[PDB]
Amino acid sequence: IENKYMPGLLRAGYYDLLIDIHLSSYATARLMMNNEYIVPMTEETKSITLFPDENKKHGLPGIGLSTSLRPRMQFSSPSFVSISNECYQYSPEFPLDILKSKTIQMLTEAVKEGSLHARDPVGGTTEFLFVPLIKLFYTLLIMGIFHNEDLKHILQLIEPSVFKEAPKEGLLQMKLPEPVKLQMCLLLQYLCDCQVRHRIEAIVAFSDDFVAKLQDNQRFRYNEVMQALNMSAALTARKTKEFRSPPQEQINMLLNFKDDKSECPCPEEIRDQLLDFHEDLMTHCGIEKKSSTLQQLISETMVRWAQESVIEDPELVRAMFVLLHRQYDGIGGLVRALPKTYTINGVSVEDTINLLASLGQIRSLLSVRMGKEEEKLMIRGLGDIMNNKVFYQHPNLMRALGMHETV
Amino acid sequence: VVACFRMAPLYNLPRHRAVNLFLQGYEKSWIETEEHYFEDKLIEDLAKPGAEPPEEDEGTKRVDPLHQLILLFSRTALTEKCKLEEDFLYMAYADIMAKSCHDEEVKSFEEKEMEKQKLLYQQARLHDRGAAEMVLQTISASKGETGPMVAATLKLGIAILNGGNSTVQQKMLDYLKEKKDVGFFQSLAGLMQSCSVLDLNAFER
Repeated sequence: IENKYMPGLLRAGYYDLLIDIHLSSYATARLMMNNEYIVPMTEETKSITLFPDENKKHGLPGIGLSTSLRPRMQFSSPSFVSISNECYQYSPEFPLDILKSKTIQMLTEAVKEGSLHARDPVGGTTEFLFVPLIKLFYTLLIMGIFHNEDLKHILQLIEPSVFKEAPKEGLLQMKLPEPVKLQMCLLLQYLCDCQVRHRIEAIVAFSDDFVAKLQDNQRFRYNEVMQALNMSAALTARKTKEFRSPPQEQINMLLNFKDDKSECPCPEEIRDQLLDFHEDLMTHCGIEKKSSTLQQLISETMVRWAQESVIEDPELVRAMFVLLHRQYDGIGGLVRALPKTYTINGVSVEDTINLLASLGQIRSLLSVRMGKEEEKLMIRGLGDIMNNKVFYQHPNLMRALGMHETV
Repeated sequence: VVACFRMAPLYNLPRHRAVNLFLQGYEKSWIETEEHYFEDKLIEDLAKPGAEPPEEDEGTKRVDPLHQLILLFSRTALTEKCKLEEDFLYMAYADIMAKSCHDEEVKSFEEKEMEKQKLLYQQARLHDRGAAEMVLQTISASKGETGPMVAATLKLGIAILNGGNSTVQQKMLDYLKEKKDVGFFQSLAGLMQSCSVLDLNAFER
């Protein structure tokens, strides 16, 4: 990992071998489950907010309190002498803290060394110096071991000005090669995904109190209606039409206080709560002289790269324009994440995480050719999923997870 | 009377079920209805050459980012494939380009000439970079299969052809003549047979 005189091909091969042997399976599982949001109803979840403090400035992406259920880390011992398939399961153990410290030190040194544009890069070329190292960093960041101050330092390395807490240039403006630019685009997309997850969690947190007050006023209205029922039987039917409309219809009609038609029987304070939360969410999404935000930083960087050079690799162009469209269409992230957003009670967390692990196994064994041991794994996983009570209690979660499509 | 008991209001529902229902309702009712207009500024910033002569290129005019995007889409269309696979990037950016072009009480003649000039300039920003050939290539590669690919390509073609743009018409005709492309007309025919009509059986069902 650290020898500077290693040939570039061997350096790339070894950084690939490390990832494949030790830290690939969990990264793949978390990347597959990255687009699904199961947010438990905990006090930590309720504490989540769109903006950390009173002034409306975005915090650093990644850091914060995230309560979304994520795949669980469990690493088998490197002792392969035992022939047990149970211990052969999982990934071999590795000093994942020494690895994360060494990677940060490495990228810190590489930013300073490559900035001077030395004629002796590690591995012989800037590509060999950066592409495998950033890829190991990208895998570690995807796996999520980096937390708090480590993420803050690595974000300072990526870009000092934008992520500065409140003549050094970050990786984004370093005249990077095309393969390095592709990995940087991947990192930027992961940061955007983290921001979208934070947005979804804050929306779920707001739902906790907004729906409670909606239910309280909607039941007070029902009590008033039923006590006034004796006064007029004719008015009773049109008053109770809302109360006999399906719950989805009730939500849809109580949520029409947008615009000025105001057909909903929604109290003014309840209207104001969501009218303020929606404005705050749009401000966070950026819908409504330095960039100072990840969205503006990416929108400047992608266009700057495209204007600077004619990108030969089609995949780099595709990734850059996808990322730019993601920045310019932030509402699209919401319209694609919310339909895949589910909420569970605190008591069901263990059953949900067990079902998610079983689903992770079933979904990850799609990428392997079919066999006998895979047949046993499929049957056993399907059995566990059937036995889980969540499979019965929450069919909407099962449908949103795309489970029937996987089977 | 018995309806309210056969099916309960929201206050009887559990907290998590009501939370999920509210999430879905909020999404559908608010997030789509919230609309922001960015297409004009986006397609203009992408059209702007980023100080290329100031940059130490010492060569011919480099292609602008919009031109590179159009070339990427054109190459993807020209690449031989058994089926025109759906591309989310295409269905997004083609819509952005079409919105940028069509950009939409009595008007004076000077004003009307102004919107005509605006439409011509906005169509020039796209058909000066290969969009006219791109909208033909995508249709030809469609091979007469109805889908969102064609649904966006046709909209982009209409946007660039609004007002009967003679320059764009000439560009498409010249491209078709010089490439001798039969697939374009074959796909047009196939789309015509695949187009749907009224169905009494479906209506009755």
